[PDB]
Amino acid sequence: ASVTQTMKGLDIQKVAGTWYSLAMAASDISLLDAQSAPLRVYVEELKPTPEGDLEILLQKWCAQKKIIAEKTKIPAVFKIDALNENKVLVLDTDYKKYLLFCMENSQSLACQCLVRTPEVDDEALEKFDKALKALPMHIRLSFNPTQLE
Amino acid sequence: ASVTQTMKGLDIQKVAGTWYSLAMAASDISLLDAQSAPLRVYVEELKPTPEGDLEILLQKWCAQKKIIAEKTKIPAVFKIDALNENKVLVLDTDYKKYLLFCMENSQSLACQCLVRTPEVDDEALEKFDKALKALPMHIRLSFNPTQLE
Repeated sequence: ASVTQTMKGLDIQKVAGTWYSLAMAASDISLLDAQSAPLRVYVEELKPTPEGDLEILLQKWCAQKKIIAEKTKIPAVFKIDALNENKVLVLDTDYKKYLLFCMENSQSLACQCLVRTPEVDDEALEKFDKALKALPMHIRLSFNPTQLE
Repeated sequence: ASVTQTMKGLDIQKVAGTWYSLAMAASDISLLDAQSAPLRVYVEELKPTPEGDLEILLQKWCAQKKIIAEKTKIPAVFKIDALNENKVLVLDTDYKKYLLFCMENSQSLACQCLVRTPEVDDEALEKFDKALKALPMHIRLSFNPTQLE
């Protein structure tokens, strides 16, 4: 992906709190085509620190995971400093309703559409679809309302 | 789905021969979100009979399967008479390049875009995307050129 695509003027503090993963897309099928695929994870909560890092509460196959994404020089880009280099890229958010982001396997690329509340609305899903057009995506997933919880 | 969506004036004889599954979509994630999901099958060959039925050579997880789809009153709609009622619905084809079809769990619905040859072209993928707009699809899959074989 390009920095052109990442978010401008992100305030990390305002993304705090509860989120729900409404849809996912990935550049290769293997990343999402099974409950136990490595990036088939559901964001539960986001928690900025006072130091500007991003704590991420995930659900996997479900287990609770916690990962820390440290800030980098580029804003809206965060580094999950595990053994295998993974970046978190925030593409866009209005903070109060939706948040789009991707994960890069520093090649592969999985993105998500996050919503604050399962409120009936499709701004997120529209804006997400409109951002994925510019990226190569080979698998694409949307969760119905019984899938949320 | 509706009969409005199925193909008009299908000649079953002209779909004979080799095909490749370039993309799949389904109404529920579970139908395709794993190599061993029940409708994660790849058409290898189609073989009309002189009696107007449709033999279907599939690849699964890969194993070779063979299933017979018998003709019904509605043309372009075929019945896979197994224990669990499954219909095959041909939505459209020009015979010489693409073929779109769905499978119904008489509720659930998985469709595919089939091409004659991995020839670089995107009529099939365009016409497929344009037919899926009218159907509820929650998982969506496209195969790159190393995935074909």
